[PDB]
Amino acid sequence: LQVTVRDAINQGMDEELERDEKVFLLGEEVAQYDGAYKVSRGLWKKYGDKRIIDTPISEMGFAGIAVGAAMAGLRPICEFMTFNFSMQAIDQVINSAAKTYYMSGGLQPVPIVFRGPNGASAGVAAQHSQCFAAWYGHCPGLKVVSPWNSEDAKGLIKSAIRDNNPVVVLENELMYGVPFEFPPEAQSKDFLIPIGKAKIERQGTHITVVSHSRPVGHCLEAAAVLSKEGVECEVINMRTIRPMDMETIEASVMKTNHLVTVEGGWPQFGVGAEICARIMEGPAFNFLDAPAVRVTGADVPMPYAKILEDNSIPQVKDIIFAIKKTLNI
Amino acid sequence: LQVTVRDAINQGMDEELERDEKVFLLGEEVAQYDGAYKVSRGLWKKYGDKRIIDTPISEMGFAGIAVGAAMAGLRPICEFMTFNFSMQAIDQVINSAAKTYYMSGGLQPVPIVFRGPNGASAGVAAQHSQCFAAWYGHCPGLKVVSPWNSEDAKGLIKSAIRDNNPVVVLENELMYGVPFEFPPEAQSKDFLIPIGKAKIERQGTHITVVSHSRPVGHCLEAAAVLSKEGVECEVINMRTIRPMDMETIEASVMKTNHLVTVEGGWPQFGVGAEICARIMEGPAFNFLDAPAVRVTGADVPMPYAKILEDNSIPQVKDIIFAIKKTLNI
Amino acid sequence: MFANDATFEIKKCDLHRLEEGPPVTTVLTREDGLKYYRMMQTVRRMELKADQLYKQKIIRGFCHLCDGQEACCVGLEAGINPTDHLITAYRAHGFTFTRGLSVREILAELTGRKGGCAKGKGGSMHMYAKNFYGGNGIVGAQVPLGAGIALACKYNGKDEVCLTLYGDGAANQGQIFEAYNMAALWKLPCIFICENNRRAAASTDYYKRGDFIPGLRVDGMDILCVREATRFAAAYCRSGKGPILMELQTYRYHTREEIQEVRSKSDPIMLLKDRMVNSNLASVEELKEIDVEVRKEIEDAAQFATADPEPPLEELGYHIYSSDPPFEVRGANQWIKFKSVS
Amino acid sequence: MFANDATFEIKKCDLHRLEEGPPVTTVLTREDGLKYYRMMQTVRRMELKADQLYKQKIIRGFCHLCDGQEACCVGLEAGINPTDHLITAYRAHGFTFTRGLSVREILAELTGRKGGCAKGKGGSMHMYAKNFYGGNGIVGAQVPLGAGIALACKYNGKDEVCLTLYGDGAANQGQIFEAYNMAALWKLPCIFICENNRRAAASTDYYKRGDFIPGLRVDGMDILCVREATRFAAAYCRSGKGPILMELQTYRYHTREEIQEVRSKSDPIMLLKDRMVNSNLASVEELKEIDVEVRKEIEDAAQFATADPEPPLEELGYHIYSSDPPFEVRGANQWIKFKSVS
Ligand SMILES: [K+]
Ligand SMILES: [K+]
Repeated sequence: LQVTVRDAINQGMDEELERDEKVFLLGEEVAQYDGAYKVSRGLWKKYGDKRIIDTPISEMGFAGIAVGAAMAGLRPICEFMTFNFSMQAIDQVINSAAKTYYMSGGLQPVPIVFRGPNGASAGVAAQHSQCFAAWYGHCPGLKVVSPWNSEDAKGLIKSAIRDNNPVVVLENELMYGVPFEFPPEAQSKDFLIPIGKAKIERQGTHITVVSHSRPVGHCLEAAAVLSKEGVECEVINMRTIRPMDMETIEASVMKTNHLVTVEGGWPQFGVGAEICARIMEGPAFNFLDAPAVRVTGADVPMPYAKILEDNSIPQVKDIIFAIKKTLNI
Repeated sequence: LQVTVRDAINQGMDEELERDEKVFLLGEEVAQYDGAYKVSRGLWKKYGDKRIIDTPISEMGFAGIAVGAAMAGLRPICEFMTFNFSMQAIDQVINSAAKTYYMSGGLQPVPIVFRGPNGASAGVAAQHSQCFAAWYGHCPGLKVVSPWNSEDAKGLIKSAIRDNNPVVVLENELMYGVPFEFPPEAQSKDFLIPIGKAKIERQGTHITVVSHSRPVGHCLEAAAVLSKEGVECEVINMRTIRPMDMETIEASVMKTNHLVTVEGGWPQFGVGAEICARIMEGPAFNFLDAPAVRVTGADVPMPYAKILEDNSIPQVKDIIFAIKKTLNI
Repeated sequence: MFANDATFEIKKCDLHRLEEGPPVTTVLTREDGLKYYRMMQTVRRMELKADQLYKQKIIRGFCHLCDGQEACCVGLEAGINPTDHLITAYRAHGFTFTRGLSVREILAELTGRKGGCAKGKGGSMHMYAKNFYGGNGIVGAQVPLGAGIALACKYNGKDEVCLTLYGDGAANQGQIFEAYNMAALWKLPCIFICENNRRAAASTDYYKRGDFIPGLRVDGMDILCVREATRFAAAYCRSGKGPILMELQTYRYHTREEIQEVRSKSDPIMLLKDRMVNSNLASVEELKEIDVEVRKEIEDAAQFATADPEPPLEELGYHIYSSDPPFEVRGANQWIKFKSVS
Repeated sequence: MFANDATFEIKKCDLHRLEEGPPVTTVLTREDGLKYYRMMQTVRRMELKADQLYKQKIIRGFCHLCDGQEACCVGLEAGINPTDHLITAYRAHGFTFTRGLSVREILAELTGRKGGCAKGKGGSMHMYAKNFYGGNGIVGAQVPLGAGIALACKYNGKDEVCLTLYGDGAANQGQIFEAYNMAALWKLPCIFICENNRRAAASTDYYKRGDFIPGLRVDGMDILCVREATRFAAAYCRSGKGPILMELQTYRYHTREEIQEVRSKSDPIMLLKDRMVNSNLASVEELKEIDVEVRKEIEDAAQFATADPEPPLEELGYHIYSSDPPFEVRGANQWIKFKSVS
């Protein structure tokens, strides 16, 4: 079987909904319209108005409702059309969901999942192309994952729903319709991916290439272009923005002696910043034979023109140029 | 002469408001009440309803209204009681203000200023304690400054009003009543502190200590403790968060061969991370005789009890422990 | 000899989109209103103790007192069950108590001690109780929250309602109007409650602000109709009619002299006292004794709440996530680690 | 020989919180009605080409059409001066044109080319002109923006007003009410126009959502009611009476058959066309030939817009900040530097 990321997620939500009635889905065009991206297809037809609720366009309000339900024992999946629209509810995620377990002295858990597509799309211009990995990644009391292929998206969305605290799931629109071999063990309904654990997608020995979400594909592309040249990369897919698996990245660095991180977000204070700062501060540092470089999104609000847009997210050459730079080959 | 940080800012707005009738202040309790923290004391009394506008508690709304006025051509100083509250308006700031000049291909500028206390206070617990330096500084089209002392505060607030783009000013409330020596050149109503430049508040030759806002003060305390054992720290006051003055930090690291960043808010994907990442990418990586480290706020939402909170914000002890750990002394 | 119970008039509420509102007459059973006294009185003496603990500086940051409003928080608990839901903003001392918490754990949380109800982590604004989603400090955020709790009710279908409160100051929070909308739209069993205790709002007719949502305006100095209203709203919601707004009119004590005329013309406790008495429902000396009793409960608590040691610093990272294995949390620099357990 | 002017009945507005509304009778001059037709036709033809360029993929990303709504932007621009302000959400091709920009620059920004009105940086949602504060991608974000443009108006006293538009999807945004309140509160010359082109709201009487702000329900397929109720609302605001809601009832063309019976019995170009014809203000040939001039207009622009070169790569970093010295911007990796000039 080959299932697309969009279908993977659907499988996850469906199975979890079936498994547990405390679990429901609210958001914009999730129900009748079948998903703004066809992601929640057929769920309404199968679970009804109690469990798949279409919401008005009132983010600050409906995020806040999901959190209320959650606080009261329900297990809501809260969807934002794109995460750009989450800027309106961001107060609700940070102030009501994230910090509450801690402020109540452990009395009040908030089992809520926030999902939606994140980051660059295609010519949706400056207001619908922001990445939020970095900002959410920053907050105590929140867990933040960023899935790549089918396998990830189904595993992670499933573990997020099962998790007893607020988990923020950063999907990606371009990944939606991309298909992938879907191993029989993943077609199961107990298929779970532990939050907090990266995956080596490609064994290698010359350099470590850490990345998350879509641009992980461009890394594998780079890695294949580059082995035609005797250069092996260990490509790593974080999966998890917070609590990110730093052990795995160091272990790979101790073998490769080089590090390039690759991410679609803005550069400063991004996911690449926290990874290096971590390499330096940890025991992996001394193994470095050359400074760790970052490849990220260009530091601008995202333009519209196709050519300008293309040089605003990282292209497979840009990655190759930083890999070559680092190995001074 | 001695002026508290509170007064330095109040002068600044007073000189600006006089100089230009386009300029106006608004936020909650800014007018009749003399300010939530007496920062606008007496301004309403002097300039009136028209120029100093008390707002209801409607952040997403008035931030909106401010940005609007700025686009129509006024020069609004929009105050947030504290920046935790701006999370409800964060979208007007990022999406209406910060990306507009660019989306319009230079047609529509947005001369707004956003200011208020930021980061930790004293016993306000989790929802009032948050630092935002890293979240704002992450966004192209914004300028983000974080004053420490009186002289900083009056310069950067005048600079930002006079600036033509959206500029977020992160004040610190525990700094408000701290008095500082006010050089006569600062009382001048031509005082301007240019955005994007750091200040060296203490020459030293052993280690570089970089920091912003209130904890710059505590690095000066740690540096006096230390040169009693002949360790000379170079203390850099960042002043601007975006666009930071990385040159200066590089110059100094080439001299001292060591680096410590002390910031107020949470560790991960935080301000330190970026200086650290930069430091590795830049020229000064090879002058670094030991890994640069980060001294931060503890990674939890902010707790209430005095002892717990006292251990959640970096204390002079921890700056010193870190420096000594770096200097391997 | 004594009265078993008595009948009283309460003010009749203004109505928005309702034909009949709550009765203008009620029956306080001497035995019940003995418990409404002792409660109100308890809240008053606690809030006064806190205030003094705060003026002393043993309480820090925020300290929002609810005195003058004791008729609201006791009145509310009198017209709903133990099993219904209540969420308010940051003036949440009265409620925390009327919802189950001892004065000791409320006081101890204020003074930041291990014996606080949240082990010193939370302090004045973040107290949580059984079916109380507490106080929240982001003005307005509690309202869509409570609409959620109401969603939760309908969704379990066990006839529970949910009282979502906010202050005339928060009455202009955009999210509040988003929450009135979906509330109406899905007919949530949510009672929106505006504690209006008197430039900010172009319409100070809060009970009508919900527009399509019906409302009533109550006199919150009077525990009797507050109860009545609440029975009236609660019942409205249970029977599927949907959401409803209640403006509770009141006056917090926390010049000093308009404060003074309000207190001697209509303290909630005084009013109840002149009613219990001037209808033989209880004795001034009877009441004078429970005054002595509460004085002792407060004294017991303030004693506990200033004698109990701080929280241990090895518990700073506790309770970030529920239901996970223990892990470490980075403190001030990378060599400081704190254990976090669920 | 043609009449100079005629007199028609327009539908009567519903009112809310208003005494008397705009007149039910108006005067259309010949030479005017000729101008409103060429504008409606241009906006119609424009969107048709956009839509066609957009199934062909020259236009990427969003592409919201307003064909069907031409009575709205032309009639509104009929009721106001060029010195007044207008701001809308993302459905802004019609308004960009009525507010000054040429079909050339609009199509060229749609196809993201250097000749486009925002140099191809903006795309379909963000276009700006003289007193046009664009379209904004974020639902309802522009209503508090509008309230602010309105505040600036009062602030310079030039008796200019602000048309702040939003559709019925955005009519439940929390921000919207936050702006109703301030607008009334500061008596801002802000006209809050709700484009209601027809579940989500608990109340679909939109001209009344303002609550304490007076509103009128207008018919948005009649270019004449729009112009009328606009001159009326402009009057009201300029007379210093503060804000007003105006629901424009309309219909966007983009079952597909409900779309049909709404076009024969009320394209808004067909209505004006029948009026002019039936009252000797213009000939059917006159109009048929203005179409031919409009169709050739749009054709030449579209041609320019598909031929025009993309912007140069080296300007990807321009226009981040205004009035600053030049500086560099980091690209996909550190070795990529882009110059940024204001
Ligand atoms: K969950
Ligand atoms: K400015």
